[PDB]
Amino acid sequence: AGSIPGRRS
Amino acid sequence: AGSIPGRRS
Amino acid sequence: AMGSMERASLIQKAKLAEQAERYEDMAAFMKGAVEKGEELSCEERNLLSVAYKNVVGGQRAAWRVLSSIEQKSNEGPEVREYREKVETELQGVCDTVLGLLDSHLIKEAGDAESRVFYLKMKGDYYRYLAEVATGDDKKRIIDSARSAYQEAMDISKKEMPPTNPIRLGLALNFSVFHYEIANSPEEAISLAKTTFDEAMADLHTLSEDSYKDSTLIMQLLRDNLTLWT
Amino acid sequence: AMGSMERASLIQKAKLAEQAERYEDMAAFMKGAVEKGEELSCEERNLLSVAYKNVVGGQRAAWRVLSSIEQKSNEGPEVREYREKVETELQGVCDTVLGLLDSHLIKEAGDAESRVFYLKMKGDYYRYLAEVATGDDKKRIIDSARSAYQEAMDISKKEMPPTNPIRLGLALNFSVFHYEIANSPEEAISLAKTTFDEAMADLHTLSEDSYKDSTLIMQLLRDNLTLWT
Ligand SMILES: *Cc1ccc(S(=O)(=O)N2CCC[C@H](O)C2)cc1
Ligand SMILES: *Cc1ccc(S(=O)(=O)N2CCC[C@H](O)C2)cc1
Ligand SMILES: [Cl-]
Ligand SMILES: [Cl-]
Ligand SMILES: [Mg+2]
Ligand SMILES: [Mg+2]
Repeated sequence: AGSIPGRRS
Repeated sequence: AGSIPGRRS
Repeated sequence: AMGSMERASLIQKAKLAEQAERYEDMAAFMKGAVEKGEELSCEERNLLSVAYKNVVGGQRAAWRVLSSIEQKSNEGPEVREYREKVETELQGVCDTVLGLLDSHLIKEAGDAESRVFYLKMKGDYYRYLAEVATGDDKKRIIDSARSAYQEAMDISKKEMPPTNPIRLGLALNFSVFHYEIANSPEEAISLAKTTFDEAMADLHTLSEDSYKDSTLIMQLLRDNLTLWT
Repeated sequence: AMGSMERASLIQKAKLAEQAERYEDMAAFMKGAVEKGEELSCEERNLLSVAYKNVVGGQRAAWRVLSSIEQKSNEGPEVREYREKVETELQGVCDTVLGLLDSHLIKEAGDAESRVFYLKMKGDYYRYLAEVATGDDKKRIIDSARSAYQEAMDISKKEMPPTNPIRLGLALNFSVFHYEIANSPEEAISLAKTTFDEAMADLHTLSEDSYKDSTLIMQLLRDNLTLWT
């Protein structure tokens, strides 16, 4: 299950 | 030009 | 630690740190910027979130590797000791982020966009605490995550369109919370499906660029639904 | 910092840190192990080298990103200040490694395998210092790299077969030194070609597993020759 990767602006 | 990657044991 | 550096310089250096993939530095620059006491712009909120998500993401990945080794070993003290060290460091980063949100980003956030963004962060960092918690305050940590996500959901449903990327990402992450943390897979599936369907019905209102932003997150919702059903 | 932890526990934790991709921790555990004062085994030398190569490799990649941005900006002070910060941190790690080699890994290394390994490390970390050095001690740093690599080469050619992986990796890295640092591309090409050819002629002596180890590094020599010619 994937959350928002959220690791690139 | 590549040196030894050397980053995995 | 960053008290002597100008706010604008901290922001500039956070952007450089991202380009250099120096996420610990990026997080420290953005913590310094928050501690200047001014509200954050949309772009600045994203820099804060990206920095800490990368830092805690690496810690979580390491904790999972070590937890797996430790569980296999229980089927010397070093694996447990080192998992504990990584766990304490992870908890410290989550506590730092939660402390920035509590002092004083959330209370100063009056627009729906900023308040939802910060409450989603609060849910996420309590969720990361819950991933490593065992029994004693596991329940209270889980409830803190749930409460933050629920308040963010309530605001987002009143104040944002169903395609808004923050509203979509909030729903995605709250669905992961339900599935992975709260042992509520049916609630996770229901939330992901309803969110996807309501966004689909609102795509017609969007420009080409907004369409791309919203459909990217919708695909993540679909990816989870495919894995869960 | 690691003085209270057992040597064997530091080694165990360095292996766990590698699996968790926690290379800063891995380097700190291996520094603690070196500082116990005992010589290192082959496996332990490799853990030390892997840890620091990963740490300094990330610093070098960041320094190159920032140096490129700074050079474009020269065609506020923040880009230079941040490049300087990363540069100082990189220099500190290289100085730490060089200090472990000088106190006292090299002087206690009597077998050719260990002495060549440590002298190759010394050449590499002076080479990384040379990559960021400007003018004042650039020349002296370059000569320190060259001297370490040359002593390692002299021992390796007397004491190891031409297919030995450490001998091959030493020659590869010394050729990169010639090409990238010493402005001697012809020396780089000559060394890579002679090393490759002498290894090829010795492959017949090897087992299947040794053959795989040696041919992997030979391909790296070939890859550079293809890029340089
Ligand atoms: C929780 C979250 C994080 C990031 C996104 S995004 O990648 O779609 N995005 C960041 C930049 C501003 C955009 O409005 C949203 C979505 C949700
Ligand atoms: C400088 C260097 C580093 C690593 C190698 S290797 O990957 O071939 N290897 C490490 C483990 C022991 C082997 O003998 C060599 C070669 C050169
Ligand atoms: Cl406000
Ligand atoms: Cl010895
Ligand atoms: Mg000011
Ligand atoms: Mg002891």
